[PDB]
Amino acid sequence: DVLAKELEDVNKWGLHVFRIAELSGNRPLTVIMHTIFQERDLLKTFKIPVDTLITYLMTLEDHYHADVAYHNNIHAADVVQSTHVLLSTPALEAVFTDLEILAAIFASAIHDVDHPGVSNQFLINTNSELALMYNDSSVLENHHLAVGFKLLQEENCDIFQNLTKKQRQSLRKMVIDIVLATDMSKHMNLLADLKTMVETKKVTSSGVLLLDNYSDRIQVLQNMVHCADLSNPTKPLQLYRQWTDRIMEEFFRQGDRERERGMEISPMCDKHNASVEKSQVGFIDYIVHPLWETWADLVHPDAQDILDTLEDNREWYQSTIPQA
Amino acid sequence: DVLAKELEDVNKWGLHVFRIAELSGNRPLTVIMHTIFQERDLLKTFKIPVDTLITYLMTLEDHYHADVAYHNNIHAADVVQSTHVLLSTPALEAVFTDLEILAAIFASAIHDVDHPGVSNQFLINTNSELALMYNDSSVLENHHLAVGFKLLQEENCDIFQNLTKKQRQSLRKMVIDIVLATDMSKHMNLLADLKTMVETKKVTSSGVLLLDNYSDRIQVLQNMVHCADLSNPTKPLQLYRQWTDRIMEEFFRQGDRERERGMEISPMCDKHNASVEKSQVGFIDYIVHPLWETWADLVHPDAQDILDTLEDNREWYQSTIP
Ligand SMILES: COc1ccc(C2=NO[C@@H](CC(=O)N(CCO)CCO)C2)cc1OC1CCCC1
Ligand SMILES: COc1ccc(C2=NO[C@@H](CC(=O)N(CCO)CCO)C2)cc1OC1CCCC1
Ligand SMILES: [Mg+2]
Ligand SMILES: [Mg+2]
Ligand SMILES: [Mg+2]
Ligand SMILES: [Mg+2]
Ligand SMILES: [Zn+2]
Ligand SMILES: [Zn+2]
Repeated sequence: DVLAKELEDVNKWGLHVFRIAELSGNRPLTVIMHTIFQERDLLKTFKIPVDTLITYLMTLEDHYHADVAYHNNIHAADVVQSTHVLLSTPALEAVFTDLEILAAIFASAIHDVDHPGVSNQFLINTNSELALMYNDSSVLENHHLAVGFKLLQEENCDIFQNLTKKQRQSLRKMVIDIVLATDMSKHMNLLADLKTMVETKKVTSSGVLLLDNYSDRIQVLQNMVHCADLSNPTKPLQLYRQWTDRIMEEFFRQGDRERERGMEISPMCDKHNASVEKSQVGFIDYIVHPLWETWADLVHPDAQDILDTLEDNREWYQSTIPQA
Repeated sequence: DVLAKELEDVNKWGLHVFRIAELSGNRPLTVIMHTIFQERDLLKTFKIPVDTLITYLMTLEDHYHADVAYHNNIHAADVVQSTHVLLSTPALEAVFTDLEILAAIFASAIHDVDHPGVSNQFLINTNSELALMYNDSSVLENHHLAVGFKLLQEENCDIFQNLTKKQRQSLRKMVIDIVLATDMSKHMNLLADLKTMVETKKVTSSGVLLLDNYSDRIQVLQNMVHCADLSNPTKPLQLYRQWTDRIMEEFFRQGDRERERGMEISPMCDKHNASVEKSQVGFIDYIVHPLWETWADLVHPDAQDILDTLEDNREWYQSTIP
């Protein structure tokens, strides 16, 4: 129906994921993941029973919280789909193995599962059980990973059942390395290293990147998924505006819990003293554009249009802020 | 009490900790920790109620497994006491704050709590719940921390209740930094950095280390507790012999579990093909001597006798290779 028609844009940047969410009965992660696994022939390549894949995806999607405004199953589906597009960038053609592709997409699907809608710093400062378990270090990202893997143990949920032991071990390592890289406290280090990789990058006459060790290979997949995680401001403005609404709702709810506890309210979490426009422009200026500019450098000219959208959206958000 | 007479050596390298374990009714960790907290006046400084201290220590000690041959409450007591002695080394006089001292001692006390008697790699290889929880990274060390901190929440167990909020935050951070550094996968990087500090060593007139910032202070504490953790071969030989018997018993049990599951048996875990003496010599040559020689350099000449004992103990095991 209408859903099958929308899913024809699955290989395009700016898939209307909110429409897909509505039309699928709030199963955007399941349908988009299923569509992408079919597209990349992943079920055949790894002997994944289709009923198994769907059971896992539905269980995974169930462990994203419906009452969390941003970090929910729609965000997960969005990051999966964005990673799916980035994987197909010309500069990376025939670079990654099918296992590495599977790792990147699976990592994207689980990378925020069971997110409580508050930040790592909130969990640390409120002495949460999660921060106690994980010794204040990548608290949520460690938990996403544990939950994501733990769900494979559900009945008929092991989508990796027909991988070799070696394949399982390699995939597990890559997925962990990738999801831990979505911790924003690692952003500046990831970016500094990505800049150095760009400075010294090797290609082939065909034109694709040369990555001849695990460290360079995982580094590209880490930044790729990190870019997809931070890809909202690079999307068509109608989509970006909705993401912005959701993240602010989530932040303000955290701010209200902080205010209730007599805590200092985190930056951008006070509904009474926050400029959405100023905050998006700062977010783009200091985080999203410096990253995407570097990714665009790596894969030049593949990401030119993405970078243009980002720059147009930045100019749009700053346009109503009075300036000298 | 006879216990009191043995605890007179609490400030010496080579305290007989096994004797303390027996005399105390297998509470070496509680009594040694109590003795050190009293000696360092830490109850007064941090307003720790003595009943709260004893209750936390008894609870902590109960969560070391009595059926684990090496990684049990006696090893915890040993590392606490060894750290206590290292903190008193002349080259470190007045270097650390009481909070830093408290962190090093507390970290040493909890650093192996709830150890199951198998390695990180074994937990990863067997797809344990713990390796799943911690994503195969510093699995046990993350667990030791979680448990040591969680136990503060038991009834009348919060020994840090009267620290300020910022003190609690600072101590929490240092303790995590220290216990995570006991992960042996970090040994080579830890040692390399220690060598760098030795190379750029700053001291006063009297040879007291000059540490400039948190990076300096935590690195010295991390290496100190790592040295204490690896101090068995630097102890009086009779102690060292018993530690060797215990670590082999624990390793052999892990090997038995591996053999039963058809797994490759881990290095030095096969009781059917062990060379205990030769493995101690290799352990000293490749890990323990390089570490302690570097520590000895840092605090020169404070650790000379410890290094001499290590070298003598190496020759003992050399001389007993069949
Ligand atoms: C559509 O706009 C955004 C889309 C995504 C983000 C993210 N920023 O950080 C990531 C979450 C994270 O890892 N955190 C923040 C706690 O969730 C770090 C601790 O866990 C996601 C931010 C966005 O803008 C925010 C609104 C005002 C500017 C900032
Ligand atoms: C008295 O002898 C020893 C005293 C202490 C050790 C240690 N070795 O490393 C630490 C344990 C560790 O962190 N492991 C190994 C599993 O506990 C790795 C965690 O997954 C403590 C070893 C000793 O000797 C071994 C016996 C053959 C030579 C080596
Ligand atoms: Mg996240
Ligand atoms: Mg005496
Ligand atoms: Mg340990
Ligand atoms: Mg210095
Ligand atoms: Zn995310
Ligand atoms: Zn230990």
